[PDB]
Order: sequence, then structure tokens, then C-alpha cells
Amino acid sequence: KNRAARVRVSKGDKPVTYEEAHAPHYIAHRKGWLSLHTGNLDGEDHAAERTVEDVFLRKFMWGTFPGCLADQLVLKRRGNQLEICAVVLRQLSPHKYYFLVGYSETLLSYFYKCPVRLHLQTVPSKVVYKYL
Amino acid sequence: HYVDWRMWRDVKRRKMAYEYADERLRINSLRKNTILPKILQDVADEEIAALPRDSCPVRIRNRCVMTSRPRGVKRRWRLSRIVFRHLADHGQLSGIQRATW
Amino acid sequence: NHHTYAELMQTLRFLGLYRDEHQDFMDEQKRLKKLRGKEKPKKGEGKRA
Amino acid sequence: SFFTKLTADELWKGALAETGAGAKKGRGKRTKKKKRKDLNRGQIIGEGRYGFLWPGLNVPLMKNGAVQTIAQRSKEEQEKVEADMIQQREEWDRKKKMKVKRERGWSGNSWGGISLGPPDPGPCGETYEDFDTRILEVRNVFTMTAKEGRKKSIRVLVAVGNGKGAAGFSI
Amino acid sequence: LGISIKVHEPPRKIERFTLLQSVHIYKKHRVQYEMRTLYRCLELEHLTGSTADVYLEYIQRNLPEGVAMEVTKTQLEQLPEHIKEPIW
Amino acid sequence: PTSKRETYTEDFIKKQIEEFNIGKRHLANMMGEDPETFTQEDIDRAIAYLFPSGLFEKRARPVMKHPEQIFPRQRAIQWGEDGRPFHYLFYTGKQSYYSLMHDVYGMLLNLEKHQVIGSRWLIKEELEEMLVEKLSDLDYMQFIRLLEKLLTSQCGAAEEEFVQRFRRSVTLESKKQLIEPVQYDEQGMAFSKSEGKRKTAKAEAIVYKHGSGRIKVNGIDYQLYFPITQDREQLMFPFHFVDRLGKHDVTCTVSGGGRSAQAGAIRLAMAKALCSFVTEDEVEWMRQAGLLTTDPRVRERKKPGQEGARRKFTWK
Amino acid sequence: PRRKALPPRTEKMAVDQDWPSVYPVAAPFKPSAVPLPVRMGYPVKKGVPMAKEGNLELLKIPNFLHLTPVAIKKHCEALKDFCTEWPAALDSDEKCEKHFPIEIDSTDYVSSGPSVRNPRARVVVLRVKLSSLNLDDHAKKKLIKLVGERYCKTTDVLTIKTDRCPLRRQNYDYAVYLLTVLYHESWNTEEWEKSK
Amino acid sequence: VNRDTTAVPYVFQDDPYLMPASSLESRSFLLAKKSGENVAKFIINSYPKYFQKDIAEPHIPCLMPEYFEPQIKDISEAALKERIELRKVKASVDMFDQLLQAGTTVSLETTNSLLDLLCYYGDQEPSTDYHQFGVTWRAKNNAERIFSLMPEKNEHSYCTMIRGMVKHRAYEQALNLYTELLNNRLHADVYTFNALIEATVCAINEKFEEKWSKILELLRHMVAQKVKPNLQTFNTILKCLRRFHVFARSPALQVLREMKAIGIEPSLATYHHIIRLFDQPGDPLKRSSFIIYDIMNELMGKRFSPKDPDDDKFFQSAMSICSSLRDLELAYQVHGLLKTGDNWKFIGPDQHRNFYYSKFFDLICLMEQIDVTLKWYEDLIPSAYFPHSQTMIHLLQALDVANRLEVIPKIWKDSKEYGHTFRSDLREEILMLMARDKHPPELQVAFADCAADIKSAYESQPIRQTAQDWPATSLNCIAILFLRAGRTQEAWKMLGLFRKHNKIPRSELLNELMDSAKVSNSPSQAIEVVELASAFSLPICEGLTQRVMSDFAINQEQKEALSNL
RNA sequence: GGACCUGGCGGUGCUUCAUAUCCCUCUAGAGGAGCCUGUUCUGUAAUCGAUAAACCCCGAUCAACCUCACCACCUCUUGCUCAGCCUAUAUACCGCCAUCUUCAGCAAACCCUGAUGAAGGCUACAAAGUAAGCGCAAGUACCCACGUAAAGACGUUAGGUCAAGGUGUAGCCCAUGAGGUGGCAAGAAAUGGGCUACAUUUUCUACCCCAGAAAACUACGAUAGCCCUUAUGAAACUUAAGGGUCGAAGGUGGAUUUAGC
Ligand SMILES: [K+]
Ligand SMILES: [K+]
Ligand SMILES: [K+]
Ligand SMILES: [K+]
Ligand SMILES: [K+]
Ligand SMILES: [K+]
Ligand SMILES: [K+]
Ligand SMILES: [K+]
Ligand SMILES: [Mg+2]
Ligand SMILES: [Mg+2]
Ligand SMILES: [Mg+2]
Ligand SMILES: [Mg+2]
Ligand SMILES: [Mg+2]
Ligand SMILES: [Mg+2]
Ligand SMILES: [Mg+2]
Ligand SMILES: [Mg+2]
Ligand SMILES: [Mg+2]
Ligand SMILES: [Mg+2]
Ligand SMILES: [Mg+2]
Ligand SMILES: [Mg+2]
Ligand SMILES: [Mg+2]
Repeated sequence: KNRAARVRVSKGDKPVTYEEAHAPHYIAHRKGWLSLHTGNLDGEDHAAERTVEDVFLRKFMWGTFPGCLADQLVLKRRGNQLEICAVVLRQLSPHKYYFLVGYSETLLSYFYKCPVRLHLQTVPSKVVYKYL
Repeated sequence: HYVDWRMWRDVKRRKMAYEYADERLRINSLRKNTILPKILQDVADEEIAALPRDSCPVRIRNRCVMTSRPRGVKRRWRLSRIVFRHLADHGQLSGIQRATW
Repeated sequence: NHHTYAELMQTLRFLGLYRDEHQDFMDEQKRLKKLRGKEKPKKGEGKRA
Repeated sequence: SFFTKLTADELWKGALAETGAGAKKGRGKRTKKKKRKDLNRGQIIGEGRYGFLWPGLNVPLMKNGAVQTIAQRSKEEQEKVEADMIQQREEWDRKKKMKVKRERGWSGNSWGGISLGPPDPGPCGETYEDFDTRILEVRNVFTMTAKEGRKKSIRVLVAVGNGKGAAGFSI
Repeated sequence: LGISIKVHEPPRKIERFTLLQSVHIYKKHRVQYEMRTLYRCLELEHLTGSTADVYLEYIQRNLPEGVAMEVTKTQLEQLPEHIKEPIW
Repeated sequence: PTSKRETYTEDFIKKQIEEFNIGKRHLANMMGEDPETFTQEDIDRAIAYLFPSGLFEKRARPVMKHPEQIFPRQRAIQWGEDGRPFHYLFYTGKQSYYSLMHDVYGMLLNLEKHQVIGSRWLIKEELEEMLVEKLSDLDYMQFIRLLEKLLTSQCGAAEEEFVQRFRRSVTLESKKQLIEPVQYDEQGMAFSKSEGKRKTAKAEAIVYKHGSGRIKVNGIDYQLYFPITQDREQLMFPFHFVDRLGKHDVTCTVSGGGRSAQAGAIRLAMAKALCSFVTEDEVEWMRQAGLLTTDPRVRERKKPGQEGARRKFTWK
Repeated sequence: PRRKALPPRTEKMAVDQDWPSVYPVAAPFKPSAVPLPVRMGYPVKKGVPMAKEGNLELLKIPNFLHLTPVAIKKHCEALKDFCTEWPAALDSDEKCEKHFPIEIDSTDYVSSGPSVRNPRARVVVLRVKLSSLNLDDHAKKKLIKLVGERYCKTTDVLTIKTDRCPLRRQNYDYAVYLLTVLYHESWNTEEWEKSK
Repeated sequence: VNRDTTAVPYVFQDDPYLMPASSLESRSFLLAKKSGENVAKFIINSYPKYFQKDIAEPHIPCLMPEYFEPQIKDISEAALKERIELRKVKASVDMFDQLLQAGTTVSLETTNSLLDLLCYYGDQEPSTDYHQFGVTWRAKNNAERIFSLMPEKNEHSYCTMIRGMVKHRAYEQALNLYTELLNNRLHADVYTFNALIEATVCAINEKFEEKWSKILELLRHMVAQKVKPNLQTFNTILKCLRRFHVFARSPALQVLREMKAIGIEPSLATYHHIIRLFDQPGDPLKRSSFIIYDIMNELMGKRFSPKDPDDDKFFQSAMSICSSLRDLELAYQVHGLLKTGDNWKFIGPDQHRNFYYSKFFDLICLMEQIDVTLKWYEDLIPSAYFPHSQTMIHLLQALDVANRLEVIPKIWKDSKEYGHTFRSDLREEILMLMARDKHPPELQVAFADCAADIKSAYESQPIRQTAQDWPATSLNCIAILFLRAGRTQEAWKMLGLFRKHNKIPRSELLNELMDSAKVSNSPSQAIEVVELASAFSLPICEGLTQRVMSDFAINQEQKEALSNL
């Protein structure tokens, strides 16, 4: 049976998110896309280089904001700019958040030669869609 | 820090194919004609065959950039079917959705 | 260039700014095998000779 | 490489083998169960091997009313921090390797005679703090099923009493 | 801004491709993916260089993520001096 | 327990009514409209511009509706502080369903003492909204059996109103072909234009009111354009059925498809354009003959694991 | 002790404020800034759509909160000092082909990414009718034989497409050079043109 | 687009948890974000090879790693100029001797480019990412050693030496070095003359009359060497004259009347040094008032451009002089001159900015109508600046004067959002004002809702080093706000805290407690009131006790009450 | 050992069914010949894996070198990597799947029955069941309401894959690692799937549907063999295309069997 991106049923004590509660056949019906660029449009190029940046950015943020990411990243590209939008927990102190914003923005701007901006949206606790 | 030695060999192959690209092009041009004498074309057949084997572009293999898989690779994303689906099944590839018609 | 990606995030982990959960995993498994006796031998001075 | 690295959740899920064919029908011994450990429990954001002190993250941003600058611990001072950390972890392991001496019942491995505490309080302001629960028998009953085959089920017999003439049992 | 503009919608394109469902064997079981590209042509007329410059910058800057653009410009020129009469 | 059914009280819904009214005045300031005359259709239009979503499911897109159309109707508290249920049939479990059966059974006894198209019985799913009670299939049938029994009897005026509540309405679209508007050309000849479709073929046909039975497909005589007789037979069919051959002049232009797909597309176009020069009764006969219906049979796609659309690879 | 989050500024917002000042430029959906009870998501059985707080579906959307009608009308009023007036004389398109018989094509591509380069931006197409050129019988007959399939008899338009050089300013100069040599070579009668 | 009055500065994250509450967080949240950019550049220049790859088109030169380490590792004349552009003071001075020791000819343009780097920093290394009091001009410093070695010295040589001494408070020596310049038949530049006026006065603390004669000699030498003064030359004179507050008043104006004649548009700094000189802590401030009025009219309706570093300080100075004069018509001109063009960038750093708005919003509340004072409070705060306790207390004294005590339940919610949740002086002026007089029920029940939120603050406090302390007045007021409101039940639970902390209860709280008990008609409670007052030995209790006895007191209780005394 | 429970099975019964399905019935095929291709045997110094249904043009949307893991010979040793391993174990696993599924179940939490045994739980003119959640369903995609996709729970077969990658355990560390040069991957035989044919409803040509020829030892019929040329490539008897020569079997296929409304 199909397994991809599916959270198997449990007693009911497992909390899943909206994105985690929907399988691949809902990606364009009930879900959007976590990355939005033009590489995959008809007649566009550099789809393999925008993809490698996304795989690394999601890992850079997961290891740079450990335990603070409630949900997956939403990467946005507008021309030269790259916008990282994230939902984070409120456990960490704000002082440490501002440090990580200026460190990640600057480091990633010199690495991908592009203006990078990061927009945090803190949430008290991980939003729960339903309990599987 | 590449996936495996197989990937590392191709990296060298692709680096040596970029250095001799012009030299090989200029020598083949002589061979690929009916104008120049055979004597000169026979000397160019020995010059391009004496260059390192890794400069030949037919030895370059389009492997995956994450798992170095030689077959089942998509050229537009340079990914294997397994790595492509993983990112596509999680909605990480802009525009990629499952087809139903 | 896997070198750049693999060398940057190795340096950032030693500087404390990136937490690699995969290395921690295999840093702890390699630490629990020294206590169990399964330690990598010195080169040259191997089991065979 | 750096793109062939997974997360902690994926690494432990494969190492524990909790969900597998072996677990399903008594095909795996419990002599040496593998145990999950959190490798991020005692980690501070900004602490690395080089011993760098990052203002605003690792250490206080301002000292003596003035902003600090980037500094790096000395070898002598960084060697004391790694050894004092290892104490933290070394503790967890053996502590988590001690035993809670359950007042045994009729036998050491027997469930019978063990206390389960008082019953759960009722919703409409009902409590049974004066009652005591004691196990009498714990049997493992099996039944043949159409798809799974031999599935394991538990039958338990208990008694409750207040010590003042009121008592009952259930299954 | 006082520009004449007409809008129509060209037929969309759907690129599809198939991949093996399993890591190993099971050839008969595959998965199909698609990319949908939708178009929208805005044909403006009788502009000038300055007018097109600011307008294009304004809409180009506000172009949303996941949306490309192809601006085709048809410029009006005059016959070159040499083309006016032959060099007898 | 972590999973609890999201219960919404009257005080919570009362605070949601105030946030929508205030949000309705903010959305009108963004768009520059008058707050007072800002209906719900404009909110749906403003939320689709400010929050453009292309999700196929329309229930998964941004929505800013009134809290009475979002939150579901909930069974209200069914007892006072003392604890006595208001209704006398509370302990039945279906006090709303049984109070209705008790009322209907009480009106059928009075009748003994003193003694249609376009309408359908309320469906099960629509009857659980009037009562806010889950109902089985069998219970719904029992209720319908009493209403029908009520109708057969000589019910009074009041009873008719009672039954009418449970009778929903169905709009039936008259199966009548839409006549095309007869036009006039520069010379003054009357004609009617229509369009047809068959497989991948699309055709436009112009049917002149008076003619000598001349047909030109793409500027070519039909017999030249259609060598195969079958194709010509299809062209004749519409006119032969209405027994008016050699009376109209046709000028059509078919594009796409193949030999047999083009004729079918022209047949349907001529037939539709020939309904303007025939009586209503004749148009119904054409419809019953299958001359005004668009054949929906189109090629079926091939599946990844099979040789064909439905053919399977040989089983070893 | 544990830091406590402040109440959202939405409550402070007035109904008769200036929205453009809140969302002057493109930004992601901030539920603490948007004073709308907008929900999104597919509801569960006997459930309602997810609220904006913590909604990752409203962050994926490329919103147009920065491009409200009031703003556009306010933005373009300030951009009328950059635009120039189109000559009133040129009413229709037939009059534009009398004073400007040459039409130059050039395309710009806008894609996301760090690099703005595109090899498709070098192509230049030059269209010009032969009725606007000072040609005679011989010249016109000879010019149609040199261009081959670049001339369409149905429209009497010569189309020159140049993609040889990297830059678009070089291909425009090359297309104007080709038009001159073809015009000056069409008027020149050789001695081998008598064997026609 | 204008400013969003409901939001904090754009630099901060638009999120309630990440929004800076107080003014300390505001400055500490931007220093932690600047520490991430320094910790990233540290890593970008220490390990460039990771960031050398360039994929941008067009090339971004500002997103590439810097290379400070010198490359030319040889010993030539062109290898030294590469260590002077990288400001490597130690390497250049150590590599110069080796080059000089060899005997290779050194141009005069390359040794003058080394003195500039040594005379500027004073033979000290510049600050780096990672590796005030007194005089920093050491006597055993390279600047003086290399100066003697040089075989030939031009004008630039001395010019860049005199400026290096004054910068490191070596005033006395620069004047001795300026006599040699005169002995070599040379001519100094404007920059060299600028520092000579700073050194002259600073060198000795003599009376102004002597100094004025001295300064005039340099200016007369400046006109004898065909030297034209610039803005900074005049700016030093005004800055130097600051010490002689009174005496310099008239002379400073002369300097300003010579800047116009010779066409030198005074900048914001030139006016900032005049007002400071004129400004003094004097009650009349008669002279100061006229000066600012004339200055503002001249500056009125102008756009400014940076010329001197002191230009920023002007706005802070003007507002301070306006708050001392208590003139609001003059504060609307200064703040109206800060909005024209892009003059809003001269306001200054965060410290200067908060001081300017504080003095500003404090003169608005006091002086103007309370309806507009609440429009400036919604605009500036928090988008412009976070308020300090004294500003919320200054606002509370305006509502009291404007009989608008219904906004105090809104001023306290804001205070909690601006970091004044646990400010003793703030809570001690809010409770007294609310409890000062009786108010209608609807307004009396709102004050009780603020006293129940102000009472929680005392119960839970951030600092646990000391035992929780309740001011005498607060407890005195929180209890009387419950009675009037109607929360009698809670009014009796606060009685124990009065004696627990030995806090004396006022008579107005006891007198009003009688009505509550009388309405309840429960003598028991009434005795409790008498018991509490008796504990403090209050005189009124003895007289009050008799009245309670007459009205509603049990016979047994009456006997006990007298004995208790 | 006696008596029960559940489940499975039955060359077990009744009744009702199967719509491309069990059988008959409709249509084109398979097995027959040649070729292509895979597998198994055999062979070779010379991989691995899948392998009843659910393997067999399967991993491979692909092997001249490379790919490559194989063999033979030579070489290196902190080694592209704060090493490395295509080394063993899929019966430690994640991950991705197959299958029954062309199903309709699945289930927490309660309640009741059976004397409080495993177990069980319906009757509508109603007799103990109520049920969130998962699935089906509904929605959605494609040309609608149809149909086709997709979806398809829990489980089953310790099903498949450590050789996608990662990984637990045990093992190698001057070698079970790494690199270079050359090289094999065949065919007595058997078998699966497919292509082309055995022709006249055909063959060739013109046309694209009103034609003229052909037509059994110079007919139909090879995409095979042999020879040449060309294309790609550093490299081709070798791969592919084309031309020339050649003109075989085969004359409709045993037992059985596949797909399709
Ligand atoms: K049985
Ligand atoms: K056959
Ligand atoms: K065969
Ligand atoms: K598995
Ligand atoms: K393994
Ligand atoms: K593996
Ligand atoms: K076959
Ligand atoms: K044939
Ligand atoms: Mg060749
Ligand atoms: Mg024991
Ligand atoms: Mg399937
Ligand atoms: Mg077919
Ligand atoms: Mg094999
Ligand atoms: Mg080889
Ligand atoms: Mg090997
Ligand atoms: Mg298995
Ligand atoms: Mg359907
Ligand atoms: Mg299917
Ligand atoms: Mg479905
Ligand atoms: Mg023949
Ligand atoms: Mg042949």
C-alpha cells in the first residue's frame, strides 16, 4: 500500500498538522506549495539550482533554530530576493531570535549572492489540526 | 565530501573535460572534413587519442546530485525518481503535483 | 560542490551555530562502542600482520 | 555528504525497530530492548568545540553596562566545560539504569497482590480516596482471527475496598 | 495612467511525466506528476519609452512569487538615411 | 485525553459576531467602498483578490463568512439548573423526531372523528437540519409513510401547510432545444447559424431559409469533400427526417478531427440551425431521434500499467 | 519570569484608517497586522476552517494586501510625472506605418533567481514592407530572391531575424546593415543578370 | 505612505512576542541583531573559500568576502603602500625600517602616507572584529621617530603631524611644533589651523579675555598666508567658547556675523553651539528666549545636508531649551522643521531621539488641550519612541486637570505593555487619583477593575531578593476602591495586610467601612473594624466605637471592646 | 483425557450471484515458424538482486569505454572526506512499494449479556447496544450528474529491496578500502513475453478512398545473414540508419491458455 507522506492512524494521541495531515494527492487541491519560484514553469530554466537551495535552506534553518520550528518553511522568491517565512515557538528568548535573524540573513546573503530576509511568526504551541 | 567514489570520479572527469574542450574541438575540426589531406588528418587522429581518457565527454555520467544514482535520473532537476518524489510528495517542488485525468 | 556545503556546516557546528542531529547520533554510537570494546584499531597495527 | 543526513526522529525510528514484523507476533526477545535517548537535552545554543562566546546568544549581550565583543575561551577553560558536561550525561545513563523497588506481591514476578491505587474520580464530583485496589490475576488470553491470526489480549481481575465492609471486584 | 490595454487568456499547457512507484522492481506500478502553466497576455498599445518604463517597473516589482513575465516590445523606427535613395 | 470535540458556546459565537462586523468595516476601507452597502458577495470578491488561492477545493480557500454559516448548529443545553429536561420526550433520545411523529399521528385521529409534479419529499440529510437530530434511514421512511397517509385522507387546510414544509422543490429544465435567432444578410436572405462538436471536430453551419439543396464544406461541394457515401448519408439525415430535402442552402466550415468526426459535427450543426425553420413539434422529433444531442463519446486515456485504455498486458 | 506575548495591534486599528501605511510593500500575511477574521483550510467532520493564527496556508498565498485599489490609484497619481504623451497625430495603426515603416521587436524575460541573464533576449526581429522602400521593378524582383522565405507575398513584409551576436544592440545594428546591403545590392545590375 | 502609528520600528519583527516592549529591549534587540551580522562577517572573512563562489548576475561586490591580509610578501616600495591602505600600523612601521635600512630611496609621497596612518590612530592598531581619560600621545611613539629620520619635509608633513597631536590631546606639543613650521618659511592648510584653535584654549585654563586675544592672532595669520576658512574653523571657535558661558555670549554672535558676510551658510551645528553657550541654568532665561526665536525663523522652511558631525545634536538642544521656557508654539516649529524634506535623519541616535520626544511630549501634555494631547500620544507612541515612567505620570496629571479620569484604565494597560508594570511611583499616582473622590457607579466599577490588576502586580513581582512590600498608600487606596465599587467581600480580606505589614490605615477608609457594615447590619464585621483600628491605637476608634455601640453592636461585644483598648 | 470458544479448512448444505466473469456463449490473439528480448540450465578467469498468484523488455524512462559493483595483472597507504567499505544480516529497521483491495471493513472510550469463562452483542409492528476517529462514501482532476484516473484503513504473506540513500548489530583497516590498464558478458538446449508474417478484406505504385498493374520455385514473406557506405563518438565486424546482395522456415498452429462491455 501507498506510504508516501502519510501519517498512519493511531489510538488518537498523536497530533498532526494540516500539511502533515494531507497526503500527496491533495498537494494542489487542499495544500499549496512550500516553495514558489518560476523554475518549473514552461520555458523557464534553473529549476535544479533553485531546488538545491531549498534543500539546504530547510536544513540550515532546522539546525540553526533547534526545537523552535513549529511547521515547515515557506520559501518565496521575487526576483533577486529570497523570503523565508517561518512559524516558531515562543520558548526561546527574543534576544536569541534577533541574533539568529541577523546571522542567518547575512550568512545566506553572502553564500547565495542575493538579498535574504527572514520573517518569523511566533506561536505559543504547535497548532494542531486533528489527532490521528 | 561527495556521496561516493563513483561520484568523485565523475567530478574529475567533468573537470578534465572542461580543460581540453577547446583543444579537442580544434583537432576534431581537421578530422571532420574532406578538404585537408589524409596525411594531416592521420596525424590529428593520433593527437586526440593521446589525450587523457577522462577528457573524453562520453565518459561523463549524469548521476543524481544527492544520492549519486546513475539511472532513473531526471535531467531538469538532476535528481533520482526516489529523491524527486520525496520532495514532490511533500510539496517542496513549486508546480509539481500528481496528475489525474 | 559538496565540499563547501560539508565544510561550512562542519565549521558552523564547531562554532556552535548549527546543530547537526545526524552527527550527534553517530557521535554517541561511536562513543558507546569504545565502552563496548569495538574501537577502530591503529593503522598498520591491525589485527592482521 | 551533507545532503545524505536525516533528522533525529528518522534515525531513531529505524534504529529502534519498534514497528516491524518481529514485534507483531512474539518474534523478538525483550532481553536487550534498544532505548531512545535525546541528544539535545543538555545542549546550549551557541556552544561549540572551539569555545567561542557569542554576545546575545551564548553569553550575556552586555557586561558592566557595555556591549561585549566576540571572544573565545582558552584551552584550559574550554577543557573544564567539556569535562563538566560529560558529568551531566554520565549521570543520566546509570540513573536511568537503576530500579524502582515495587513492593512485590505474592511473588516477585506475580502481579497478584499489587496495589493499583484508588479508582479514578468520577465526573460529577465523585471521589474514592478511601478505596484501595489490588490485583488478583492477570491472564494473557489469545484468540485466532481471520487476518492477523493469533492476537494477544489481557484479562485482569481486581478487587476494591474501603476497609469498612464495602468491596467489589470486576474484570 | 491612460494606457489602452486588452486582455485575453492563451490556452494552458500541462507537462506530464511518469515515475516508478517503488524503489525496486514493481514496474507495472508507477506515479504520474504534472506541471500546469497558465498564461495571461496584456496587450498595451500606443505607449512611449518613458511611459512603458515606469509602468513595467511598477508591475514587474509587484510580480508575485511563482509568476514569470515575457515582455515583447514593438518599436517604431524610421528608414535610415542610406535607404532613402540609391548610391548611383 | 488530548482530542476533544471543539464545542462552541453561545458566548463564544457572540464574540465572533462582533469581530466579523468590525472586520467587515475594515475590508471596506481597504477597497474604498461604503461600509453600509457592503454585501457578502463583495467580501467574497475582495478576499479572492487579496488572498488569491488556486486550490481546486473551494472549501479549502480563504473564507470570511458570518459565524452562523461557518460554525455548525449544536444541540443546545437540554435541561435547567434543577436538571429537569424541558421536553417531555427527552429520555427517548430523539425528542424532536418523536414529537413530530406524535403530532402527525394526532392529526390523523381527528380526521376520522369529524369524518404532484415539481415537488419532492424532504431528503434525509435535509430532515436532520430541521430537527438537529441524527436519523436512520428506516426512521425517515416511517415518517414519510405517515405523511403520505395524511395526504390520502381528506386533510384540512391547516394540514396542507404542515405537509408542505416537508415537500422540497425541484427545478426541472424543460427538454426543449434553444432556437437560434434568424438573421438577415446584406442581400436580405434569412439564415440561422449554429455550432457542433464530435470527438475533436468542431463545425459551424449556416442554413439559409430558401435554397436549392447546395452544401459547401470549407468552400468545396460536399460530394467532393466527402467521397465516402456514409458521410453524405449523415448530411442527408437531418433534412430527410423533416422531409425537406432540396429546400435550403448550407455553407459550413469544419475543422479538426477525421473523416467521420467532421460529418457528425456538421450534422449536429445543421440540425440545430434547421430547428429555426421548422415547427416546435418537429424539433421535438429531432431531439427524440438523436439529432440535437452532442455525442459525449471521446477517446479514453491509456493507463501507465496497461497496454491500452482498458486492455491489460498479458498475464503470465 | 516567562515572557508573555503582547496583545495584537489589530485591536488598536481604527475602521477609518489608512491601510496602505500598514502594508506599503509586499510582505507575508501577518495575522497580527491584518484586522480580518479570515480563515483557511479544509474543515474536519463537524469542524470549521482553521484560524489565521499559525496558519501556514495563508503564508503560502502571495497576497495583494499591498495592492489595494486605494493604493494603486494613489501610487499612479504620483507616477504621472514620469510618463510622456503619445503624439496625437498617430491616431490609427495605418498612420503609424506611413512615418515609421520599420518595426523592431525585442523581448525581456523576468524570472526569479540570482542571475538575470537570458540568451533569448538577444534576438531581434525587423519587419518592413517593400512598398515603403524606394524600389523599382528590377530591385523588387531581385530583393525577393535574395531573402528567400523571409518575405511573405501575402503581406508584402520582409522579416529579418538576427540572433548571431550576444548582445541585442549588435543584432539591431546587424539587421539595419543587412537591410542596407540588400537595398544597395538590389539596385546594382550585374552582367550575369542577362541570362535570366 | 505615512507612518503606521500602531506598529514598532520596521527594523523589529512584527510579532507580539518579538515586539520590543520597553525602551531597554528596543536597544538590546537591535544590538543582538547586529551581533549576528558581526558573527557572520567574522565567519565570512575567516573562511572565505566557502563564500568565494559567485552565482549572481550582475556581480554584487558588496556580497563578497573582504581580504585584509596583505598579499605582496616581498620588501619593496609597492609592498608598503599595500600595508598602508589596509591600516596595518605595526607591519608598516616594522617593514619601513627594513626598507630604510637597506637604503632604498623612499618617495616623499609614501612617507607622508605613513604618518597619516600613524598620526591619526596615534601608533595604535585599529579595532578589529576578533584576533577615554588621559592622553594617548606617548612620548616614545613611532610618529616622532619616523619624523626625525625623514631627510626632507614638505608642508603636508607638519600638517598631518599637528592634527595627530591635537586629536590625542597633545595640545601643548602641537604649538611647539607649529613654531618650527613658521621657521621653515612654510604655509599651513585650513585643517592644520582648525586644530590649532582647539589646542590654544584647551592647553591652559586661562581667563577668556587672554584667550580671545590669542585666538585672533591665528586668524590674522590665516589671512596672512592666503588661507580661506571653512565651516569647521568657525565651529571650533564656538565649541571652544562653551566653557566661558556668560562672557562668550556676545563674542560668539560675532563669529556668526562673519560667516554670512564671507558666504558660509551656517549648518545645524553652528546654531547648536550657540544655544548651548547661551543656554545656562538660570531662572529668567531672558536672553535665551530671544536667541531661539530668531534662529528658528532663519532656519524655518529649510532642508539640510550633512557638513559637520555636530549637526545632529541641534534638535535635542532646541527642545530642551523649549521645555525650560515652557513654550509650545516654539516646539511645533522645531518639530515642523524636522519633517521637511529628509531632515528627520538629523534627530540623532536612540538616546538623543528618546530625550527629544520625551521633553516634547512632556510639554504637550502640560500645555495643550487634552483632546490633542491624546492624538500625539497615539502617533508617537510606540511607533516613534517608548515612554518613560515620568511621561505616563506627566500624562496622568493632565487628565486630572482636564477632569477626564475615565482614560486611566487605558493608561495602565499601556504601561504594562511598555515595561512599567512594576513601577512603584506609577502605581502610587494611579490609585490615589482614582480613589481621591467618589465617582458614579459605572466609572467607580472600572477603577476597581484596574485595582484588581494593579493588586496582582504586587502579589507577583519579578525581584524575589526582598520580601514583597506594599506601600502604605496603595493598600490604603486599593481597599477603598473596592468598597465604593461594591466589592465589599474582597474589602474585608485586605484588612489583615494592614497590620501584617504594619501599614497605618487612614481614617477615610474606616469611616466609610461603617456604611458597608451598617447596610449588612452585621455587628461582628463592625467589631472587626474597631479591632483593627484599636491595634494601631487610633484616636478616632475610641470615639467611633461608641457610635457603633449605639447603632448596631451586641451587648456582649460592647463590654469586650472597651477592655480591648 | 472430557466438554466448550474462536479461527481456518471442507472432493460441506440451502438460497442468490458472478458482466469481461467461474463455465458455455461473442471478438482478436498465445502456444506452431523466423526474428527481437528476458530468464533458467550449460559454459567462461569473469557481478548482484527479483524469481507461484504478487518473477521473467522486472530494478534499467536502458551495459561499446564510462556506467561497473565483476575477473586478471600492476600500484598506493591518515587515503576526495575530522577516513573508507556495493562487506554479512531485508529474519533489526526507517524509507518507498506489491498483494488480498475488481474488498468493506477498522477502532478508541463506555455500556450490557453469559452466575463477572474464553467469548458475544440483531429482528423497524424492533428483542442491548451507543460511538469520536481511520477507511469507503462524499468532494476534487479530466470533456458534466456518466465514465476514467486518483484514493483505498487495519491487518495478512518475518512478501520485496542493506546494491537509491540512510541506518542498528557483527566484521575488514598494507585491505573486504582506493586507483589505473586490458578483458568477458557466449549459446547444445529449454522456456516466458513481444514484433513480423504465412497473403487476395492481399502485394506494389499513384492518390489519400470512382484507378492501373501484380499474383506461387524471379509470387506473399526476415527488423535475420553477408558486403559496402553513412551518423555519433577519442575508439564501432561490433551501436543505429540506409542501400545492395540474398529469397529460409512458414501455408494458420497439440495439450492448454490471455485480454476486453
Ligand atoms: K469453524
Ligand atoms: K498464433
Ligand atoms: K511463435
Ligand atoms: K519493509
Ligand atoms: K546496513
Ligand atoms: K541501503
Ligand atoms: K510470442
Ligand atoms: K509488406
Ligand atoms: Mg568518423
Ligand atoms: Mg525474584
Ligand atoms: Mg497501486
Ligand atoms: Mg488497441
Ligand atoms: Mg540474470
Ligand atoms: Mg575499464
Ligand atoms: Mg568493491
Ligand atoms: Mg520484508
Ligand atoms: Mg465521478
Ligand atoms: Mg488505480
Ligand atoms: Mg473517493
Ligand atoms: Mg519476391
Ligand atoms: Mg536487409
